[PDB]
Amino acid sequence: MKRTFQPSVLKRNRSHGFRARMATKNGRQVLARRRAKGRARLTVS
Amino acid sequence: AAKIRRDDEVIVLTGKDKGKRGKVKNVLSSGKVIVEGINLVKKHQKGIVEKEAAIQVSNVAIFNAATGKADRVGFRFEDGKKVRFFKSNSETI
Amino acid sequence: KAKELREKSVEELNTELLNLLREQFNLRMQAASGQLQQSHLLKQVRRDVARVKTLLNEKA
Amino acid sequence: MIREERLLKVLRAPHVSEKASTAMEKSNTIVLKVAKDATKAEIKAAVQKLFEVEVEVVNTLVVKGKVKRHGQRIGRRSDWKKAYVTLKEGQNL
Amino acid sequence: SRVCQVTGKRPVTGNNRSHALNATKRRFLPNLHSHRFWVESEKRFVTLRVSAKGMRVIDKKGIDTVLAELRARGEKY
RNA sequence: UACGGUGCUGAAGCAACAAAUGCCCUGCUUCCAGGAAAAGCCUCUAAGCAUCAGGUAACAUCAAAUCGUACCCCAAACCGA
RNA sequence: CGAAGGUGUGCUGUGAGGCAUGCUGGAGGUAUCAGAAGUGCGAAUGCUGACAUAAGUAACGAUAAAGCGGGUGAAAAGCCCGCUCGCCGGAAGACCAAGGGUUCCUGUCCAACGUUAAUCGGGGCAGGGUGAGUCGACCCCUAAGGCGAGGCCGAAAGGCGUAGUCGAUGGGAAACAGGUUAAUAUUCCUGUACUUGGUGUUACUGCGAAGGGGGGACGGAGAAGGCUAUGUUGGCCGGGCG
RNA sequence: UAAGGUGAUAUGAACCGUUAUAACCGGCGAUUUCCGAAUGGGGAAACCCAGUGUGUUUCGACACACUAUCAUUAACUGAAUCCAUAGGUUAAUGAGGCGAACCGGGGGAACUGAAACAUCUAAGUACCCCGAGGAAAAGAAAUCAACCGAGAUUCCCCCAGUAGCGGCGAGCGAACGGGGAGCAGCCCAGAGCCUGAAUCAGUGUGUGUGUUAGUGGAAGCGUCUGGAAAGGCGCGCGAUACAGGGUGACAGCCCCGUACACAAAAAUGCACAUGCUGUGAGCUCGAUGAGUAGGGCGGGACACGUGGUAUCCUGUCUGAAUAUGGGGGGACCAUCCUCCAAGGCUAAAUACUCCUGACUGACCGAUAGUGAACCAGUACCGUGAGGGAAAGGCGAAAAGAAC
Ligand SMILES: [K+]
Ligand SMILES: [K+]
Ligand SMILES: [K+]
Ligand SMILES: [K+]
Ligand SMILES: [K+]
Ligand SMILES: [K+]
Ligand SMILES: [K+]
Ligand SMILES: [K+]
Ligand SMILES: [K+]
Ligand SMILES: [K+]
Ligand SMILES: [K+]
Ligand SMILES: [K+]
Ligand SMILES: [K+]
Ligand SMILES: [K+]
Ligand SMILES: [K+]
Ligand SMILES: [K+]
Ligand SMILES: [K+]
Ligand SMILES: [K+]
Ligand SMILES: [Mg+2]
Ligand SMILES: [Mg+2]
Ligand SMILES: [Mg+2]
Ligand SMILES: [Mg+2]
Ligand SMILES: [Mg+2]
Ligand SMILES: [Mg+2]
Ligand SMILES: [Mg+2]
Ligand SMILES: [Mg+2]
Ligand SMILES: [Mg+2]
Ligand SMILES: [Mg+2]
Ligand SMILES: [Mg+2]
Ligand SMILES: [Mg+2]
Ligand SMILES: [Mg+2]
Ligand SMILES: [Mg+2]
Ligand SMILES: [Mg+2]
Ligand SMILES: [Mg+2]
Ligand SMILES: [Mg+2]
Ligand SMILES: [Mg+2]
Ligand SMILES: [Mg+2]
Ligand SMILES: [Mg+2]
Ligand SMILES: [Mg+2]
Ligand SMILES: [Mg+2]
Ligand SMILES: [Mg+2]
Ligand SMILES: [Mg+2]
Ligand SMILES: [Mg+2]
Ligand SMILES: [Mg+2]
Ligand SMILES: [Mg+2]
Ligand SMILES: [Mg+2]
Ligand SMILES: [Mg+2]
Ligand SMILES: [Mg+2]
Ligand SMILES: [Mg+2]
Ligand SMILES: [Mg+2]
Ligand SMILES: [Mg+2]
Ligand SMILES: [Mg+2]
Ligand SMILES: [Mg+2]
Ligand SMILES: [Mg+2]
Ligand SMILES: [Mg+2]
Ligand SMILES: [Mg+2]
Ligand SMILES: [Mg+2]
Ligand SMILES: [Mg+2]
Ligand SMILES: [Mg+2]
Ligand SMILES: [Mg+2]
Ligand SMILES: [Mg+2]
Ligand SMILES: [Mg+2]
Ligand SMILES: [Mg+2]
Ligand SMILES: [Mg+2]
Ligand SMILES: [Mg+2]
Ligand SMILES: [Mg+2]
Ligand SMILES: [Mg+2]
Ligand SMILES: [Mg+2]
Ligand SMILES: [Mg+2]
Ligand SMILES: [Mg+2]
Ligand SMILES: [Mg+2]
Ligand SMILES: [Mg+2]
Ligand SMILES: [Mg+2]
Ligand SMILES: [Mg+2]
Repeated sequence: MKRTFQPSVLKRNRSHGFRARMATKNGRQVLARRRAKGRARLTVS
Repeated sequence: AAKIRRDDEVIVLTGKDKGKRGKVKNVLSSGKVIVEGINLVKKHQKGIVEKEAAIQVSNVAIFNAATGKADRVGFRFEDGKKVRFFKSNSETI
Repeated sequence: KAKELREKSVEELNTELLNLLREQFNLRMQAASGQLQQSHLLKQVRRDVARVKTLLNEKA
Repeated sequence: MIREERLLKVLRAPHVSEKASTAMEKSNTIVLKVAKDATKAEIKAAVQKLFEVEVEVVNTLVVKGKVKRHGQRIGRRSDWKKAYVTLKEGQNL
Repeated sequence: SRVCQVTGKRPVTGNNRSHALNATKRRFLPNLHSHRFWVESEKRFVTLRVSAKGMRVIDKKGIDTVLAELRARGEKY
């Protein structure tokens, strides 16, 4: 059966990538939270 | 500066080789020394080899050949340069 | 060897730099082939290039 | 024209393998490890200057580094650039 | 934004209060109007977005004095 | 033959018939529900340059970088622990 | 000359408990009288870890199917080689995109992984392997849509949008056959090609855009003719005489 | 500063060094790819693609630099449109982004409590947003008081769970006045006389005094048990040092320290000192913040829920007197007292800790203490925001078991 995750790198990057995060205040707050938590991987990029 | 140095004659204060004398072959940064003929171990080398194991530097004393005893080192400035001296008789090492 | 290199001119330092970079190339090729026993030479020449470049920058 | 400083950094090592040995004997082609950012023009110039041969053409590829376990920890070897440098007929490097 | 260029009047918040004293949040807006003011010194019309109150200020102080105040703030027109 | 695979050498190499959902066909016929855009490309001149630049053809010569390229891919390598 | 802890034994108090001591342990412990509490667990379908039970039970994942000989090996139903058998064949074959990322090839190993064994593996370890003017990306061009100098709007954050600028799933130059590696090949080699642009040489010559026009440039269905891919048969050539 | 050294797992290899260019430590420099505000344009972050100027070429090309946006200022230019203005280009200067709390401001819940619930509560809390600083804010009376007086602001202890507010329910909850910490006052709304006197900023340079490496630093032996002594026993010694750590069991005297005494080429905080630059004090005479105060309507803030409701803020409509005047004294009036709004600045006492050093604990000791003693915000899970573990101990020494 067709499951929910149907990977596409283009859609992944456009939806959740670094530049998508940087494009809005709320996306930049995601990056701020993840840097503050000390995440090794900030985004899907 | 270090009170015990490579090529010093020392006497063992502590351990199985207490009282034995030997020359400092090597000074380790761990605060240990290899002393010639002191603290021998039987290494099972992939033959059975006898070799010196490192001993704590505070378990050896500088040997004063004049008094024939373990001594303590102090430091003083003689003619600009820092020298070591035996505490027992105040003589420069 | 900075005291010796500091006596030279920009012309001479630039000559010395190319000599070292050529030496660095030859040692790299020797090391790759496995005909360099003396591995310590690689660091020596690398640090010598840094010294010459430092002094060229000081005179610049 | 490329500066000699640049040309002295682009060639890293000869690449030794069965394919490389066969390339030399059958097609007069030397296989080199080159700087990751080296262009075909730079490789050609560097080979002609430093090895004193005449180059017909340079083919290049990027070798992606292997993922490798050292103990438990995962690591990755670096990517590197390989150059197949075809020499002119009667050069004999 | 709904801001008087002369007075700086802007929307403020408060409550609607019912007879039963239910409070619901509301805004009070300024009575703003875009108006072309004759500037006889410059021989031209300047359009300002102004409250009716701001218009009374211009009548009292004169447009020259008001535009000088706008220049001091960095309020462009 | 190191039995995995190589080396060596190599004849004939034509015709008839059948034949696509492929090609001619971005065609033709027909219908109503009436069927992208922009560049490359061709052509026209404006300001401008004006026997200079530029255009056109042949000839010669040089250049064409960089990154991908293994392997699976209706699947034991992807989505389903 | 043996602390805490662990494990026995003996004695002892009305009880919570206490004392002594054998063995283990191998460096701590702490009277008394006071002082302070993360101070006492069997339950909360409590929480974490360990280990039972059912039980050597069910099951070992398509009922396409195996048999034998030889090899290697400590060991072979399963690996390799061979012969036979069976199964798919608009696929269970072949080539890709997407996605994955070394799984590819070679050597070596069999703990764990593989629902069994394993000498085998997409498993471990090491080494190798991806070669482009022409394939694709990048690139030029735009669609939906996105972003958007100024701008208009909005308590702030922001919203919308002009010029623009991005955005393929669409438009835009050019390479084929043969050979070759353990593993790449329209990329390497052989043979034979082609495209675009730069510079120069000769000739003739109105060139010039951010503008105009043309072109690119487009639907559904249906019909038939001409073809080729491809197949079949004959001829031809080589081999055969069961 | 030095007799050793080339960071770790982690040995080896090849070396460097031992009286001073080994290494190590500190000051000041140099170098500092690419992404990221990211700023030459673009972009699926760590990539793709330019323009312009210069310099160099082996004619193939190569190197370096600059080129974002906005604001302000200046120059040059420049429409409709005559002058002009808008607009355009260039230059200079500044900004941008990040950061744990504290701080000021713009917005602003609900669960909950009321034993239901709507007023009320929770609460101007959580949260979102803007802005700042080492603190911020506030601040020099249109303040209180009570006929006596006080004398800016802020913070602490009282006053007091009082007075009050309140479906007079649940709840909310002052001030006056007192005791303390700390203490500081000024300027413009303007001419004159007069010199540039006061004092705050930027840039110096001596003087100390700290910061960033360091230096010296006392005094123990014998014997017993033991694998080993620092333990027992004996007899000594230091102490402005018996803080603490280490060493084969528990060490004042073995080692590192500790008390104490010293130290800086260079950079640098601070405190005074005297320059230069700008800034102008003193004095007399004058001036004294208007779409404001006040009002009507709506709302909000005040402990104070519209109440008999003073006072403050203002969305809306209005609108004085301006010192022979005006504000306040809790409806309101009179009297008396007190203060001077509609301009501004201002240290200290106060708040906080991402971070650095030292020290401390009737705090934890691996299911505890951080989620994390360990390569943890990791593995792993999730499209993503986000969630999020487990896992410490050989020995004194590897002597880590040749054969
Ligand atoms: K390939
Ligand atoms: K694929
Ligand atoms: K015991
Ligand atoms: K006790
Ligand atoms: K339980
Ligand atoms: K069982
Ligand atoms: K089996
Ligand atoms: K290409
Ligand atoms: K490209
Ligand atoms: K027969
Ligand atoms: K409520
Ligand atoms: K209730
Ligand atoms: K003793
Ligand atoms: K010792
Ligand atoms: K001690
Ligand atoms: K009013
Ligand atoms: K009065
Ligand atoms: K935990
Ligand atoms: Mg080629
Ligand atoms: Mg390639
Ligand atoms: Mg409410
Ligand atoms: Mg069909
Ligand atoms: Mg392939
Ligand atoms: Mg205990
Ligand atoms: Mg017992
Ligand atoms: Mg308890
Ligand atoms: Mg229990
Ligand atoms: Mg119970
Ligand atoms: Mg069970
Ligand atoms: Mg049963
Ligand atoms: Mg059964
Ligand atoms: Mg069964
Ligand atoms: Mg099966
Ligand atoms: Mg068999
Ligand atoms: Mg089978
Ligand atoms: Mg078989
Ligand atoms: Mg692998
Ligand atoms: Mg394989
Ligand atoms: Mg098995
Ligand atoms: Mg077995
Ligand atoms: Mg494998
Ligand atoms: Mg193509
Ligand atoms: Mg568009
Ligand atoms: Mg928009
Ligand atoms: Mg804008
Ligand atoms: Mg485009
Ligand atoms: Mg496409
Ligand atoms: Mg293949
Ligand atoms: Mg059609
Ligand atoms: Mg045919
Ligand atoms: Mg025949
Ligand atoms: Mg950008
Ligand atoms: Mg950029
Ligand atoms: Mg672009
Ligand atoms: Mg209730
Ligand atoms: Mg600051
Ligand atoms: Mg302040
Ligand atoms: Mg009085
Ligand atoms: Mg010292
Ligand atoms: Mg001492
Ligand atoms: Mg012990
Ligand atoms: Mg006044
Ligand atoms: Mg008033
Ligand atoms: Mg009013
Ligand atoms: Mg009133
Ligand atoms: Mg009112
Ligand atoms: Mg009200
Ligand atoms: Mg009442
Ligand atoms: Mg009154
Ligand atoms: Mg007021
Ligand atoms: Mg824990
Ligand atoms: Mg434990
Ligand atoms: Mg994931
Ligand atoms: Mg240990």
